[PDB]
Amino acid sequence: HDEEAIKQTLRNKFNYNTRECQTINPSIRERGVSTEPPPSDTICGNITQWE
Amino acid sequence: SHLDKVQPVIKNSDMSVEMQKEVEEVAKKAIDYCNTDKEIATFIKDDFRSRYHGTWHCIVGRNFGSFVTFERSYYIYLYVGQLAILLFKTG
Repeated sequence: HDEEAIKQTLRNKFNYNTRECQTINPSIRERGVSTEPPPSDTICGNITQWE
Repeated sequence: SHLDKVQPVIKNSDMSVEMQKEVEEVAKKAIDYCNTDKEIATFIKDDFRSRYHGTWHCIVGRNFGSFVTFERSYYIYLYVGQLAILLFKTG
């Protein structure tokens, strides 16, 4: 057996185990929100003693 | 000679002198132009709104008491005859 083969032979399924791990990520989303204050109206009031 | 006769006097003024001078001419013009006091209030608000953008509240009466929340340096108080021309811009 060659030294390179022995190095490959040294690694074993029980000897080396590979596991793939990922972190859950929420999908990116784009949303547009517009806010506009309540409508305002002009009011004119005249008060007199008789009224 | 009526303009000389009215002699409008500003008891309390909180505005630039150049702007204040313009208000006196508008106040004198508004009184002659408007047949009634109610018309005078509408005319003053419309002229100021066109001249300066914003929300203007104007109340003119023979006898009244007023406490208001107006933008600083946007409140001018002037009294001509028995009419008080008061404008206070609120943001």
